[PDB]
Amino acid sequence: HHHHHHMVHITLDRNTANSWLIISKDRRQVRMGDTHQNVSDNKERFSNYPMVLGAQRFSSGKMYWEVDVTQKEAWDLGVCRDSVQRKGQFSLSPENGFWTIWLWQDSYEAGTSPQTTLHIQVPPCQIGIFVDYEAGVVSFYNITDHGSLIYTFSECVFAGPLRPFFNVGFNYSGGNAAPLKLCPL
Ligand SMILES: CC(=O)Nc1ccc(CN2CCOCC2)cc1
Repeated sequence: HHHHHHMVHITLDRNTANSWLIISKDRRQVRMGDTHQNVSDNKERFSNYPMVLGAQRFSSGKMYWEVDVTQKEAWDLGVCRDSVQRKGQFSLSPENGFWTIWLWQDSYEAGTSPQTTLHIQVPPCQIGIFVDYEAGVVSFYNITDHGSLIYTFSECVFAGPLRPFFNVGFNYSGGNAAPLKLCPL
């Protein structure tokens, strides 16, 4: 892929974060805290899962960013509609406004309904996410493996502005405390 030149500087939106998340001063790193992080509730916060959005909203053009997932056991990454459900239980699917991949229990899967098995030979330490708004495309790249394609959602029906989407995952195991980090351009 030669998508690097559509690179955008993503920052995390504290107001959307689940109340257990800890976001760094530069708004580029997020991890699961061991308790409630002493913030007020609001209608934006994801209540049920350790999720947060980027502050940027995209309604046109081509956008590319990279995320570090080093030593995590579980995470979700991709984009979502600005209008996605925040409260209660929901599944990650394009019908619910999400275009995502994840690691869970030693397998990688794309967030279709039902979910799709991914075939990755080199476990990624950094993921590239490419959005072409006009083409209706979301693609995922394995930066550890020289940029090899992971998955492409095509014929996407975005149906509104898009936000970068993150889930640090739970840490029931004690092996998933590590942060997600937005990588420098
Ligand atoms: C039964 C079943 O398939 N469970 C399941 C639930 C959630 C996800 C999505 N992500 C995975 C990474 O951790 C955060 C959540 C994937 C699988």
